[PDB]
Amino acid sequence: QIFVKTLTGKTITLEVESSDTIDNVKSKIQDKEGIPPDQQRLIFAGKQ
Amino acid sequence: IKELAVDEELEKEDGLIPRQKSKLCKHGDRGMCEYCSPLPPWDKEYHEKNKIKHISFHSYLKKLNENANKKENGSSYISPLSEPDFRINKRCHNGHEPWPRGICSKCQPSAITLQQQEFRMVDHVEFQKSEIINEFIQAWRYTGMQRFGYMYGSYSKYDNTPLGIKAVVEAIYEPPQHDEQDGLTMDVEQVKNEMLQIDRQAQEMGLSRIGLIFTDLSDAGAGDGSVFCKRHKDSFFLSSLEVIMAARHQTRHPNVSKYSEQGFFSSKFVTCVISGNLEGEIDISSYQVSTEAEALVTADMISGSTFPSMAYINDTTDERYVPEIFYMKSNEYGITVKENAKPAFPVDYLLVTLTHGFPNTDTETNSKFVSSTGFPWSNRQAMGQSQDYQELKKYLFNVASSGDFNLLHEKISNFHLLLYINSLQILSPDEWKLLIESAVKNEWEESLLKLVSSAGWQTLVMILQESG
Ligand SMILES: [Zn+2]
Ligand SMILES: [Zn+2]
Repeated sequence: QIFVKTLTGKTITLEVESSDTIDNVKSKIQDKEGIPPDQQRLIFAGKQ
Repeated sequence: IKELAVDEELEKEDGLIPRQKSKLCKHGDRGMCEYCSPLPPWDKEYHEKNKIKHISFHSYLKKLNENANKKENGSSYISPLSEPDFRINKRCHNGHEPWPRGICSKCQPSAITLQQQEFRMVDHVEFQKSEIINEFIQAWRYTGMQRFGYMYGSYSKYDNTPLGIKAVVEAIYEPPQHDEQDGLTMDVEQVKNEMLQIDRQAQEMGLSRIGLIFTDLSDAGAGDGSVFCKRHKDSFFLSSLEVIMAARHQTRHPNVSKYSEQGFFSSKFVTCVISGNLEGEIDISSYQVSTEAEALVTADMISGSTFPSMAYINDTTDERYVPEIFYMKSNEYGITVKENAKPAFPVDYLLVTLTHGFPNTDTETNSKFVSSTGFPWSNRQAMGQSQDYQELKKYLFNVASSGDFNLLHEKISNFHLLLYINSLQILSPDEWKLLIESAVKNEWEESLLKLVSSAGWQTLVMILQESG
């Protein structure tokens, strides 16, 4: 004719937010992004 | 305080991105729930969808205005857009009043995480003519050594990047330097004394020194191949010695901003380099430096290393306290967290990229400086194009001793020709200011006849005819 009562407790979280390895950024630089319409980029030649 | 005319126009426009109705929308036609709401211009998810790698700083100014100004009272107008400082406050607001005896955590510079900048000041550098920079590479084709220059230009809006400013250049000035096959190094005192008088004539012509260029070619065999490929993914993007020259040039030219507490922030300066592509050509590329970490530590702690990708970090001598620099890299087995307890940290991380390009030849708004681009430049003493008044009989001559005004005014709009005339200061400064304004602006026909009727232009063609 009796009872059992017990509560609980929690811990939410911690974070660091660590990212961006160096090998991904070196591949991130050597690319293209697009050029409007007529914004050619050119070639050039010389030094015969 | 007053900012630039281009900077105030980007602030007034919101730059919102509209969206259309979708299947996922459950609301009515006269509304928007979340899927057809107006998109903010600072969301990086829309940026990398169209392969834009940065968030267009005027929109980054808007994403910090939402954090500064809120719906609550506030009553502050803080606008926290300032340069983050790594120097040590001496007063320190505590009991450790000298730094020789005492330092706590509220004045100690924190460990640099090396996070990349997500916003760039200049979003897209553009040029005026392919014949302008063709003379710059032609300087290398005659003496075989590297060159140097400074780019004068202006700014305007850019509609491709959402809330972005594009960089326009008009002419390139070369300072007197000592060339060398490996690299180059000139005196900063004679350049600064020479650049002071060029800034005088740039004010009336509407020009500003906002860029610089330096060449790096290393020709392979002068036959089928154009140049070697020095800068690639495995090699360095920018050498650490040229990071120092790029950092001092941005600190000398600040950008005025009302949102900053000091009055100046987010310098708009471009650094372009001629290096060549991977396969076969001499295609150029440009990157500018980062403001968040690199722009302030260059006053005290940047030291040169033997590696072009990295730069050495020196030691503290009683005032120059530096924090530890960390970055992530892969080990021999896996990918690990920050390892750097070692000097010679890389400097390619602290560079943000730009998109260079040349406009179409069929149409433009204006070009404003295409006269010949074949006049001998002012400080090209290594090349043979450094002539005296013998060139003025060959270049313009008031063509065939009786020139038509449609063929005479087209030659007078050159940048280096007008900068060579006023150095002799034959004309009055009032008549010279209307001379350069006639050559650079439209409806010039009524004012060109005013120049030929003046006695100063008559004395210029008379003193040229008797001389060789
Ligand atoms: Zn909706
Ligand atoms: Zn302190």
